[PDB]
Amino acid sequence: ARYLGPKLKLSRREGTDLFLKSGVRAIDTKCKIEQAPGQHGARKPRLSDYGVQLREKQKVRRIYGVLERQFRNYYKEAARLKGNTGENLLALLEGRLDNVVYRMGFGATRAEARQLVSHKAIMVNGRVVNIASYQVSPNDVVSIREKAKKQSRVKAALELAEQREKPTWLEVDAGKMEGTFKRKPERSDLSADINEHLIVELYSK
Amino acid sequence: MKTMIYPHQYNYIRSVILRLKNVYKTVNDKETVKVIQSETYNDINEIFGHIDDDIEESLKVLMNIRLSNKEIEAILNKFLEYVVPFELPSPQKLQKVFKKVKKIKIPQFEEYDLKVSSFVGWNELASNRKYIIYYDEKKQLKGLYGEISNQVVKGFCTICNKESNVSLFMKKSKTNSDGQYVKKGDYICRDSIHCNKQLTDINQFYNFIDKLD
Amino acid sequence: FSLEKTRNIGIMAHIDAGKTTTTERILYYTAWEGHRVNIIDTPGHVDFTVEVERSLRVLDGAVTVLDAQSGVEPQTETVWRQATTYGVPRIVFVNKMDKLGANFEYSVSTLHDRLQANAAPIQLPIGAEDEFEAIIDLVEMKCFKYTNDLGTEIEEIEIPEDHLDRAEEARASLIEAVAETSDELMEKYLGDEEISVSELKEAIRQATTNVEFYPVLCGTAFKNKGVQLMLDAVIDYLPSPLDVKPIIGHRASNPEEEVIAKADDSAEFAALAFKVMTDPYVGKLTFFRVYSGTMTSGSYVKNSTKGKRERVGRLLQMHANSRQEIDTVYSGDIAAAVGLKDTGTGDTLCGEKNDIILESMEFPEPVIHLSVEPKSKADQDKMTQALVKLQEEDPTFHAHTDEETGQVIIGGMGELHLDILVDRMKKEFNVECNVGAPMVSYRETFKSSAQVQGKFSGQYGDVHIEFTPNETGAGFEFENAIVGGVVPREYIPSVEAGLKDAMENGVLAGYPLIDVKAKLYDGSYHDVDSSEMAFKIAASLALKEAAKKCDPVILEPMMKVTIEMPEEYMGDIMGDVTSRRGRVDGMEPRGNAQVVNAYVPLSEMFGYATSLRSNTQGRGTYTMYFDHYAEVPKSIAEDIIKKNKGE
RNA sequence: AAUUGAAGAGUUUGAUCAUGGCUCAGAUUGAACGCUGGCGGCAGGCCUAACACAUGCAAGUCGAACGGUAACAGGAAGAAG
RNA sequence: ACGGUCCAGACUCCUACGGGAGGCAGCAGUGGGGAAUAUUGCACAAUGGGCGCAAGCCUGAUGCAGCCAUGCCGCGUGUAU
RNA sequence: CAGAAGAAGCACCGGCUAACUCCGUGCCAGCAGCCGCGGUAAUACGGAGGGUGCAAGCGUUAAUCGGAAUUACUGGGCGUAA
Ligand SMILES: CC(=O)O[C@H]1C[C@@]2(C)[C@@H](C[C@@H](O)[C@H]3[C@@]4(C)CC[C@@H](O)[C@@H](C)[C@@H]4CC[C@@]32C)/C1=C(\CCC=C(C)C)C(=O)O
Ligand SMILES: Nc1nc2c(ncn2[C@@H]2O[C@H](COP(=O)(O)OP(=O)(O)O)[C@@H](O)[C@H]2O)c(=O)[nH]1
Ligand SMILES: [K+]
Ligand SMILES: [K+]
Ligand SMILES: [K+]
Ligand SMILES: [Mg+2]
Ligand SMILES: [Mg+2]
Ligand SMILES: [Mg+2]
Ligand SMILES: [Mg+2]
Ligand SMILES: [Mg+2]
Ligand SMILES: [Mg+2]
Ligand SMILES: [Mg+2]
Ligand SMILES: [Mg+2]
Ligand SMILES: [Mg+2]
Ligand SMILES: [Mg+2]
Ligand SMILES: [Mg+2]
Ligand SMILES: [Mg+2]
Ligand SMILES: [Mg+2]
Ligand SMILES: [Zn+2]
Repeated sequence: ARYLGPKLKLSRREGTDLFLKSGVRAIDTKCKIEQAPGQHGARKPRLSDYGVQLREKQKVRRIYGVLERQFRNYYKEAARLKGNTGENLLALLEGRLDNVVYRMGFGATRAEARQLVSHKAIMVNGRVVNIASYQVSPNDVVSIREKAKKQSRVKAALELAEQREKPTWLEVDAGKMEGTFKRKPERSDLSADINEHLIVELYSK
Repeated sequence: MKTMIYPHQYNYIRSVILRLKNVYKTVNDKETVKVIQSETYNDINEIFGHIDDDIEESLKVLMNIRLSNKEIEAILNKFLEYVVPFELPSPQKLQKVFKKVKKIKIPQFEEYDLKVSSFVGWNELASNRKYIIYYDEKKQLKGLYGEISNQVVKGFCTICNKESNVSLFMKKSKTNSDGQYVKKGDYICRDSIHCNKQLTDINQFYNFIDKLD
Repeated sequence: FSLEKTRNIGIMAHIDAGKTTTTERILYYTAWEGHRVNIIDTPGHVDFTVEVERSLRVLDGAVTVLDAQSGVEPQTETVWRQATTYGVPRIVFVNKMDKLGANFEYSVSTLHDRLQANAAPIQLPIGAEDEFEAIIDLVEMKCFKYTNDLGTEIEEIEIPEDHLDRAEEARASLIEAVAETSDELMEKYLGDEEISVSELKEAIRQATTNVEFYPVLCGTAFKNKGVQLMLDAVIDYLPSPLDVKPIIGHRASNPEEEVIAKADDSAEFAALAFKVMTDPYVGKLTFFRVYSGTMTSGSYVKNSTKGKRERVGRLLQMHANSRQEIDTVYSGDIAAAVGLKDTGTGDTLCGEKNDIILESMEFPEPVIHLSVEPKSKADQDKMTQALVKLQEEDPTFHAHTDEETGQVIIGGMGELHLDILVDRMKKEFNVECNVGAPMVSYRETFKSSAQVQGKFSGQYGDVHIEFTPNETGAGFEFENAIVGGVVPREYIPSVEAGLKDAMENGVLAGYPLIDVKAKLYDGSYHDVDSSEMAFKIAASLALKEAAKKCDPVILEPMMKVTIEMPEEYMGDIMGDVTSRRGRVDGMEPRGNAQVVNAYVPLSEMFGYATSLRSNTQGRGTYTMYFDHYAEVPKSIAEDIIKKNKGE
C-alpha cells in the first residue's frame, strides 16, 4: 500500500526532481537525474501519446505518494465537485494532511511527514489524527504533539522548510509549531510544472 | 575412524538389510533365517572392514529378529554418517571438464544427494542433453554429455541393472573433415538421482561408460 | 465394567482349527463371571495375515486354537510369530477332541518341537474322540465332567484314580514350567512346599502376561466341552488393559517426543482406528480401540494422523448378533463409531486439543502383481471406482494403470487375495474383467546383417544403410559413413531421427529394437527435390526393408535367481526351475542350507514365491537380479506377435 | 446547489480510398481458478438438486375464566424422636 | 393453513404382521450435486412480536459472535543520512 | 512498555500497449486477444539481468454494457460494395 522502493529512481524516470529527498545535498550530486533508471536508461525512446499522459499522472502520484485506487477516487470527486476538474484534483491532494505537514515544514519530506502523522505525533484542531488522507479544512489549526515537539527531526525539518519557498495559504509559527490553513491553495499558487489537463484526459480515456 | 563406505556400497547395505527384515517376516523357518542372518552379518562386516562398537551394536540389532524399520532407519542414518559424499569440482574445473560446452552451468545438488550418489548427472531439457560427471578409477573427474530420447519406456536400466523408466542415451564420437561420426548408446534412467540410489556397484557404472566409449 | 475386569482378546488359529466355532460357543456361553470380554476374530488363512497382524496390534491377549488331530500347523507358526513380534500374551486351546485321531499329548509336543514355546498343560483330557467326556484341572486338582451335549451341565468330581497319578505328574510338570519364571514358585517347588491354587494362578498369570509361559487347555467347541474353562482361563491368566504395557505414541508437533498413553478414563482421549467396514444399515463403520480417556456420542474428535476434525454421530457396541448403541466409550474398550468420514485404518483419534499420534500399522508391499482388463469401457470406469473403494478398505491392495500399455495392474499379498478382490469387483460392482499375468517388457533385435536401400520419391530422399547385429547389451550404434557429400550433412540428422523413431516402435510386435548397428554408407539427393522429411521417411523405409531381411527376433528378460533352501527340498526346486525354462548354473552348500544359482525368464518367475513356499514348505527363499535379454522361443514369440498385432 | 457531456487502435492491397466483419484498450460481478497474503472498519456469502435429510432448536402464554392439586415451597392442625 | 386435519401416491421408518410414524424451500448441520458459497455459536442487554393486570414467560425474529481477501474503504510493512 | 523489530507479492516489456537486452532452443520445444512469432545472431519460445504497471493483492476464465453510427428513435443505408 506504500512504495518503499528507492526514491531517486522515481525522479530519474520522470526526468525532474520529485522532491523525495531532504535537499540538504543537490539531487544531481546524489544521483544521475538526467539518465532514466535501468541498463537501457541512457537510451531515450520517443514518448507515445498514452505515455505522455501516463507519465504526468505518475509524476503527481509520486510527488504526493498516493496510490492509483486512491488517486482514481480523487479524480472522480474532482469531477463531481463543480469547477475545473484538474484544479479541484490538485487542491484535494494539497488538502491531504501529509502534504500540509510537509508544507508547514514539520516534516523534511512528505514521507517523513507521513511517519509523524502515522505515529500520532500530529494533532489537528486538538484531536490526534493518524490519517494521511485526512483533508484539512480552511481555518483548521495543525500543531505537533508536545511529546513530539522534543523530537530533533521536526526542528531540523523546520530549518529545511526555511530554505524552501513558503506557501501563502499556510501560516506557520516556529517554536509553537502550529499552522492554520487559511485558504485552499490556488492552482496558480500550486506548481506550474504539473499539468492537470493530461491527468484528466488519461482518466477520461 | 568411521569406515569410508562408498555410496554404492551404502545402497547395497540398505538393500540387504531390507531383505533381512523381509526375511524375518517372510520366513517361517528359523534355520533359513539363521543362514540369512549369518550371511548378512558377514556381508556387512566385509563392506565395513573393521567394525566399531556402533556398527557391532547395529549389526546386533540387525541380527535380532525383533529388528524394526524405525531401528533400521536409525541404523541407516548411522551408516549414512560413515558414507562420504560425492566430491563437487570448482566451477573453473567444470568448464575444463566441458570446454566444448561454452558457459556450461551446473544446477545446485543436495549434499545428501552427493552422499547417496556415486556419480552426478544433470540433464538440460532444451538441448535434450544429459551431462554425467564421475571420478574414474584413478579418481580423475570424467564428464560425458549425451543426447537423451524424449520418448520414455519401461525397461531394465543398464546403469543400475534395475527396471525403471529409461530413455536412450547416445554419445557422439569426434566428427572429422568428412563429417563422419558414430553415436553409441543404451537405455538409461531419465532421473540420475533415482539411478544413483538404485546403483549398488560402481563397477557396473564404470562398465556402462566403457560401453558408451 | 472396570478396567481391571476388562479383557480384550483375539482368536488365532490355522485353517479348519474350529476357530470360528470356538468364538460362537464363547458368545453362546456369555460378559463372563462379572468380567467384560471383547473378542476380535482373526483370519486363519495365510493370505489374510495382514488382518491378523492389525488385530494383534490392538489386542491385549490372544487365544491360540489348535486341532487336537493336527497340532501346530504352518499357519499356526506364522500367527504365533506375529503375536511374538507384538509381544501379545496368549493361551493355547486344544480343539476337536472329538475328532477321530485326537491326541492332546501330541499337540502339546508339537508346540515344543515347532514353536519351542514354554507351554505346559493346565488341563488334562479324560478320553479321546468319542470317549472324551471330562477334563482334569491341574491347578485345582479337580475333574469336570460334561453330562450333556449342550455343555450347560458341568459336574465337578474327584480326579479318577486311573488319572490321579497322571494328574499329579502333570501338575508337577506345570509347576516346574511356571517355577522357571517365578522365584517364589521355584523355591516352593524345590522345597516340595504346598503351592495354593491362588498362588499358582497368580504365578501363571504373571508368566503369561510376561509372555514367558503359555497355559495349554483342551476341549471341543463342537461338543460344547472346555469352552467355559477356556473363558475362565482368559479371565484368570490373560491381562487387562491395566496389566499390559501402555501404548507409546508421538506428538504430531514433535515426532521425537514419545508420549505414553496409559489406560485411564480421566486422561486425555486417545484412540486408534484398526478396522473400517461398509455396512448397509449404518453406512461406514470405523472400529477403534480407546487407549486413554473417554469419548461421548455426538462429540467432536481430531484425527491426529490427518489433522482433520471429525464428529462421531453414534457409538456402536457389538453384542454377538445383536448391536447396542452406547453413549460413552471408555479407556481399554473397543467399539465402532458412525460418521467418521475421513478416519481410515491405522489413524489415531484424540481430543481436539490433543495431538498424540499412536504407532500406526505398517502395511507390506504387494508380493503378487496381475493385469486386469475390463471387457467394456463402461466396466473400466466401474472398475476404477471399485478398485479405489477396495484400496481404501485394504491398503495392502495396490491397483494402478500402466500408462504405457494401458493395462490395469493389481498387486496383492496372495493369489487368493487378488482372486477375492477380482471376485468382489465382479459380484459387488458388477464389473466384467479378464485377469492375467502382466505382460513382461520385451525388446526386439536382429540376428543377421543386411544392406538395404530406402528410397522416397518433387520430394526426394535416398539412403543406403547397412544393419548389423550388435553384441548382447552393446546397445544401439549409428555410424555416418557418407563420403563426398552423397547425402547433404543437413539431412543426416533427419535420417538419424527417422531411424530412431522407427527403432523405438519396433518391427515385429512393436517393441523397441536394441543391440543393432546401423551404418549409413551411401545415398542420393536432388538439389531442388530433396527435403528433411523425405530423408526421414527414406530412413524409416530402410528399417522396414531391413526387418524383412535381417531375421528379427523377440527378446525376453533373463533373471539370475539365487535360491536358498534345505537340501531335502533341493530335488523339488531343481525340477521346478527346469519346468520354468530355467537353467541351473551352480549349487553350493551353506551351513544346513543349500544355495542354488539359476537363470530363469522373468515371464516364468511370476508366482514363483508361492511355488517355492509350497515346494519347500515355506523353508526356502530366493533373490533375483536382471542378467541379460535372451531370445524367446518361436512358439512364444508367435503368441506375442499375435497378441500385439491383434491376431 | 441538485450540473461537468461524447477519445480510438490492429487486421483484406504491391500500394490506395471506401465498404465490411473480426479483435483489443474501459467499467461491472453473489463470481470461480492459479500464484501470493499484515491489520482494521463495513458489507456480502448454494446462482447448481423446488435433491434426500441424522440431531437439537425456531410458538407459546394466561391461576385476575374454571374444576383441581401432579409437583413443590410453605402455613395451620394433629400425632410424633 | 411451513413446524394443523382428512384422503391418495411416492419415499423413509416401526411392528407382536394386526397396524402404525414422518416431511429443514425456519436456524445450525449432514450426505449428494457442483467451478463454487460459512458455525449443529451467544443473548433475549436493545428494537420488534405473542400471551398476561402486571411481574414475567416465549421469540434461530432480532442483536451480536465464528468462518471466508468475496468486495469496498482506510492503514502498515519503517524514515532521514 | 520493548524493539525496525513481526509484515510484498503478481502480471507484463514485437505492434495495438507503458516497459530490452543477454543466453539457451532451432518451424523443435513453445507462444498467441488480434496481427502473427519459432527452420542457428528470437526485444514475441524458456530462463537471467534490467524495466513497466499494479499492490494484500495480481493475473486467468465466465458474464453484462461500452467502444459498435455494427439494427442508426437519438444516429446508417439500397447505380457498381449486402
Ligand atoms: C472374519 C475373519 O476373521 O476373516 C474374514 C474377513 C476377511 C479376512 C475374509 C476373507 C477376505 O475376504 C478378507 C480380505 C483380505 C479380502 C480382500 C479385501 O476384500 C479385504 C478388504 C478383505 C478384508 C478382510 C476379509 C474380508 C474372512 C475370512 C477368510 C475366508 C477364507 C478363505 C480361504 C476365502 C473368514 O471369514 O474366514
Ligand atoms: N469335530 C469337530 N469339529 C469342530 C470343532 N470345532 C469346530 N469344528 C468344525 O470344524 C470346522 C472349522 O471351521 P471354523 O469353525 O470356521 O474354523 P477355522 O476354519 O479355523 O476358521 C467347522 O466346520 C466347525 O464346525 C470341534 O471341536 N470338533
Ligand atoms: K475497421
Ligand atoms: K426482547
Ligand atoms: K433514422
Ligand atoms: Mg487497499
Ligand atoms: Mg473361520
Ligand atoms: Mg401453520
Ligand atoms: Mg418444517
Ligand atoms: Mg437450512
Ligand atoms: Mg463434489
Ligand atoms: Mg422453546
Ligand atoms: Mg511501447
Ligand atoms: Mg539465439
Ligand atoms: Mg451501437
Ligand atoms: Mg452502413
Ligand atoms: Mg457483384
Ligand atoms: Mg449488388
Ligand atoms: Zn538406472
